[PDB]
Amino acid sequence: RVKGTGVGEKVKGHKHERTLVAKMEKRREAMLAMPDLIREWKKVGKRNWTKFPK
Amino acid sequence: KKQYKFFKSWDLTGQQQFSLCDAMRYLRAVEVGQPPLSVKYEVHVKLRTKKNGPVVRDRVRLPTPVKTDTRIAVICPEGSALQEEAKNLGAVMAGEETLFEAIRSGNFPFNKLLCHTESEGALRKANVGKLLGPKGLMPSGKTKTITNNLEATFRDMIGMDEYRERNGVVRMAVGQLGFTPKQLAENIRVFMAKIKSDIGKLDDTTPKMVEEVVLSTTHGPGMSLNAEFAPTDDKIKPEDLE
Amino acid sequence: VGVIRRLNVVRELLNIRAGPGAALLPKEVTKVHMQFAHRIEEGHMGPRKFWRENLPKLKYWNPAVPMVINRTTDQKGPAVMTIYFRDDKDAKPSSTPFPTSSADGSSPAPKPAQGERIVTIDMKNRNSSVILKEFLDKTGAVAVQPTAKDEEEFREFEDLHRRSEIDRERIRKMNDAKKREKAMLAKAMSDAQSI
Amino acid sequence: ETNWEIGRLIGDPGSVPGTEKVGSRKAKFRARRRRRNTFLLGIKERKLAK
Amino acid sequence: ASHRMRLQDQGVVVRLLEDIPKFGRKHAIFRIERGRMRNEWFPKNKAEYMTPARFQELGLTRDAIGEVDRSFVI
Amino acid sequence: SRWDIEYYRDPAHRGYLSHQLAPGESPSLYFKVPTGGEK
Amino acid sequence: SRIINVRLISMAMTGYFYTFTRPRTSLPMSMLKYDPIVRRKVLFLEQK
RNA sequence: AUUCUAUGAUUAGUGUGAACGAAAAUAGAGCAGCCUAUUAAAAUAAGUAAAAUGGCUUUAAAGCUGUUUGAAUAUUGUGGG
RNA sequence: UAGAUGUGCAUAGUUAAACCGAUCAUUAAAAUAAUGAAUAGUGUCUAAAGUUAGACCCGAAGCCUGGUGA
RNA sequence: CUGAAAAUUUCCAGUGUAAAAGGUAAUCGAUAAGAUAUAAUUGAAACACCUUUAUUUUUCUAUCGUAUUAUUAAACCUUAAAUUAAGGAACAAUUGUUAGAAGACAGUUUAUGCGGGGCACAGGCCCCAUAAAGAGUAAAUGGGUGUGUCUAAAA
RNA sequence: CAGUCGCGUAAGCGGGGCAUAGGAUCACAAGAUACAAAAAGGAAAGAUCUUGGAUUUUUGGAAAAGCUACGCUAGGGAUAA
Ligand SMILES: [K+]
Ligand SMILES: [K+]
Ligand SMILES: [Mg+2]
Ligand SMILES: [Mg+2]
Ligand SMILES: [Mg+2]
Ligand SMILES: [Mg+2]
Ligand SMILES: [Mg+2]
Ligand SMILES: [Mg+2]
Ligand SMILES: [Mg+2]
Ligand SMILES: [Mg+2]
Ligand SMILES: [Mg+2]
Ligand SMILES: [Mg+2]
Ligand SMILES: [Mg+2]
Ligand SMILES: [Mg+2]
Ligand SMILES: [Mg+2]
Ligand SMILES: [Mg+2]
Repeated sequence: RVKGTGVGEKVKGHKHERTLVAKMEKRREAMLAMPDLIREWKKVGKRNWTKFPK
Repeated sequence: KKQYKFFKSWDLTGQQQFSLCDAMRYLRAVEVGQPPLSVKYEVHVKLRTKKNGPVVRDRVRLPTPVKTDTRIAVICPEGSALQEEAKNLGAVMAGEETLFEAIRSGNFPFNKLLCHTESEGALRKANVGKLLGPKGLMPSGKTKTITNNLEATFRDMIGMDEYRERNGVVRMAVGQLGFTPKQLAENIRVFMAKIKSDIGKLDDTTPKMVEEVVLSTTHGPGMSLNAEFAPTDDKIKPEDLE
Repeated sequence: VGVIRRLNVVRELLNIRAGPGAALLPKEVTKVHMQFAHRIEEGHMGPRKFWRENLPKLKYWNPAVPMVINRTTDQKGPAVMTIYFRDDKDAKPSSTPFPTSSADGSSPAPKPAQGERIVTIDMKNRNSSVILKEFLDKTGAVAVQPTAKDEEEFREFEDLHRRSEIDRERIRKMNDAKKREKAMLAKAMSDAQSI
Repeated sequence: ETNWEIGRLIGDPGSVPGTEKVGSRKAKFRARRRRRNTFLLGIKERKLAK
Repeated sequence: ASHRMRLQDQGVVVRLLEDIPKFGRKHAIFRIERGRMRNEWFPKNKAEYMTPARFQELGLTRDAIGEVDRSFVI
Repeated sequence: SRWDIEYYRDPAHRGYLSHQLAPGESPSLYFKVPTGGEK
Repeated sequence: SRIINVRLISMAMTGYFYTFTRPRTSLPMSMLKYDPIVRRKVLFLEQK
């Protein structure tokens, strides 16, 4: 009946395991927008760009 | 001697805010009998902003117009869907007979007149071209007063509302007295969003966050607004009237 | 301008829901119309106070009935009000056409529909009181009673005006005393300083 | 999902999606003419209407 | 505000026995400064310390601890 | 421990706890076998 | 103080970055670089 | 249970370094359990446990401690580790 | 009579490390694509040695603690 | 800037001590008259009234901080076998914590190189010669205004 | 060699600059890796990879002022009169 591995208990998982799916979904979400983001960058220009990360 | 770089921000824990419908119930009573065309609401939104920062000087084109400087009257078939659609757009008058008899009296409550593609014939039969000529209100395609689409033109002849931040507040009208809660509601959401959109568009150094939203009339008291919309009293329900 | 400043100035002006002229009108009524002059002359002061004192208290408890006013410049105009009491046993007629308020008499008293019977009430050189009671007894309506919290609202703001008027005169006595003292000295030094 | 497969969703390797001109220069010329034709023909009808 | 503050003593629980004015009536339980109880009341037999044993004999519990009434006057 | 249980709970190692698994269940105590299809 | 070291962050949200120097009185850097996590060339933008 | 010797151990670990340095367990020497203690003691433990702060010890735990504060009632899961 | 018992080293390598394993590690997926690493130990004696102890021997000025003396 | 009530905001002109903006064409006057305001004038900006904010100044409340007073009315302290005495007094004093602070006192450092040492000066890196036709090669040897940089490429 | 981008008809070139003048560890900070996780589930603190801030200029990297003619010890004549 110990924490996690006992009868009825459920393992919690490490932080990098609980956030694994949300981690890969964020990278997938970004690549899908990569083409449209490069077009805006190659169109607006390297100098007039202002949408920088934070 | 002392100085601060901020605008005084009071504590709202004890404030008494009102819902939009509950508030209009208090205001509509103080404006009993007042000309609805000369009585308009107003909103003062206090912002937690620094004195040194910049100011807002953008414009907003509300769904329904509030300024009564350009009163537009349309001529559509009586009872048609355009009649009610015209009122939902900001039309002061929409009809053939009601307008024909109104202009024949000698007093025109409006300053501009339009004619839809469906009421072209009946116009000349009313025998009124001799009336609108001198006043220059003769609806003609030369003035682009005849159109099949209405909302497409109502956005140019009327204009766009202007708002400016003077000192930690922004003051501008939001609707006339005759505005129904449904029309007045969206008329406010368009104003708050355009602001919050311009704030985020601004720099991130000092994001100006809203603190309170007030609502009053030209002769009414300044009351606080709650995000809610429906009345707290279960007996009352959304009711529209003069 | 604190939140409590604006709060006390509001809750005092919220006497609309009070005893003087508030009452729950019956569903039999349909709409109201009134017409009077701008100024107070030739018996026209009565309706004005009825419009600024008791009439607003009806729309709060009766926000569904339209109460319109039609002002005019003709001081001799008939200060009379019509009450569309009859709704044809609540038959719900289609009374779509109805005017709106104005200031030049542009919205006179329209003719009632078939299922409507108006009730005329004259008022000229008569006090609002006699005009008010004539409205309730004729238009049978139950008068709403205030709650204990409303009695505290009247009692609180009443005691407040005591402290206010006590201060209105006090601060007035310090400014004039200064405006007076600042003058006595001006007549002494600033008078000879001109040379 | 492997990170390399997540990168090959936009397209096959060898090119950078978003860098290749989507429209053909010849097509832009054909469109530039049609717009001009309608403008010239537009004045024709408006002149004939007058 | 802070997550840690200076630790202070609220007082000692006592039960009056002489109906002291300005503090409370007879048999009144409340917390009072330790100085007054240790130097003024206890020597004159005006009150008594409310120990966990004293609660049991009197049948009371910790819920009976009241407050000082500065308005009390015999 | 989690690791020790998962080791003897999978049939790849012929663990003496593998009989506790279902034919479609995973040995991990946290991870699960995702489902394939259009949904 | 005339020169600063900036960090160009991958817009693929992989967490990879490049570091380059550029004068303070210059516009932020933005380049198309190779990301070894996704193994493709993506857009890299300056951190701040 | 305690005590003594050896191994564990130039180990875990600490430390910028130089160095410092356990325990479990094992083997041997001895072996003894009790409160009615083979000498005469408990009505089962509250300013205590514990916390903040200043120190000692130390691996950050545990243990010792000045100052200021300050709990609970037993596996029917109360308290310490 | 029988059973058990008593340090350790080696017997498999590889990596920062585990999983893994005659294969392992890096290659953000993997794959003879590339590079590195695989086969007798253990005990004793004799002798020479590294380390820690006075550490091949002799030799300070001085520092600290406790006592002695007008 | 804890909050309430009330009030105050003067460059010239301007009917006059214009706080600012947004909105208004009406508001006030118990029934008879007129005062405000809008207009017109002045000015960059024009006023009642309803609102929402800004500056400054009084009282009140709240919070801090000082200042004084009382205390056998048994804190504590002093004289005093030590008291219903006298005086001081919520200070002082002591404990803990915190900050400043005397070489008064303690420990240690203050180097090394150098045609003796002291003073001074020097300490990494780059190019040329010295260098004797591979490379290397010293001296408080000689050359040098050498050097701890610059550089995202475009309008 | 693998990965994937640029220029070029093509062959091919490209892992900064015609060449020769910018210091580590530790600690700290920002990203990634999924390694281990002191009963167990987590975490903390660690490990690996990338990266950043140094007259650490006595620049293989101490936080550091003098007098002694009142001077002392060990040595050198390996450097003086
Ligand atoms: K613990
Ligand atoms: K091994
Ligand atoms: Mg105290
Ligand atoms: Mg170690
Ligand atoms: Mg016990
Ligand atoms: Mg303790
Ligand atoms: Mg501890
Ligand atoms: Mg303990
Ligand atoms: Mg005294
Ligand atoms: Mg000294
Ligand atoms: Mg040579
Ligand atoms: Mg040679
Ligand atoms: Mg654990
Ligand atoms: Mg060196
Ligand atoms: Mg070197
Ligand atoms: Mg001498």
